[PDB]
Amino acid sequence: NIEGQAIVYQSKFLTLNGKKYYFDNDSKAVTGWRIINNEKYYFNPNNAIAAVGLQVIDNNKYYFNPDTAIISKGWQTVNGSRYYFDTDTAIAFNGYKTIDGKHFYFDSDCVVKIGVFSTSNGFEYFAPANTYNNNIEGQAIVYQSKFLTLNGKKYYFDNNSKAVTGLQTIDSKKYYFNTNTAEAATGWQTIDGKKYYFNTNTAEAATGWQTID
Repeated sequence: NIEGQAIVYQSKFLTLNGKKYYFDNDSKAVTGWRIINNEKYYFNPNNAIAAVGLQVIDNNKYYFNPDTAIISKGWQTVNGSRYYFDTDTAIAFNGYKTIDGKHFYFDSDCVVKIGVFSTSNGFEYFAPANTYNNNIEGQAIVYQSKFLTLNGKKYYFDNNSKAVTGLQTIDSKKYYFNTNTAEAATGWQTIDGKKYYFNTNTAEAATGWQTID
């Protein structure tokens, strides 16, 4: 053609300066969600450029593969964070999920969660990678009746693979846990109108002629 003439261009992927464009049977680039060869492509309404990474449409999160612009489903690790997506709709999950019978938990931000959280069953632990002999980072485990310490705070389990929150003294040492935080209290605590003091490094109630400062 002459330079700048809008020529006919149909049914092929156009790559221009690293971007991606798709044209219909006519000579116009397409916008919005598009299906070619069952791949679930997406294009911007004001640029017609395919997506690169995480792209929230209105409220649902998404992931698109860089250098190919095809959507990806399943466990996708982007920017040093773990994500999981749907198979039918490819939406990142929010909340505790029953996928594969392992009770994965997610936040409103779709990064994976590590620690103990208040679930529907109660307070169930979620473990990092390579703690259990075959575990996914963020998968609930069969941890039973052992003391666990993550970033200073401590709490104790039971035989039902759950986190307890009562007083429940063990070997004449009381380990009070919070009713919602489910962590052991440290320092001064005025519970039920009475005074109890637990230690800093450990979390038992000191008894006897115990002197503070």
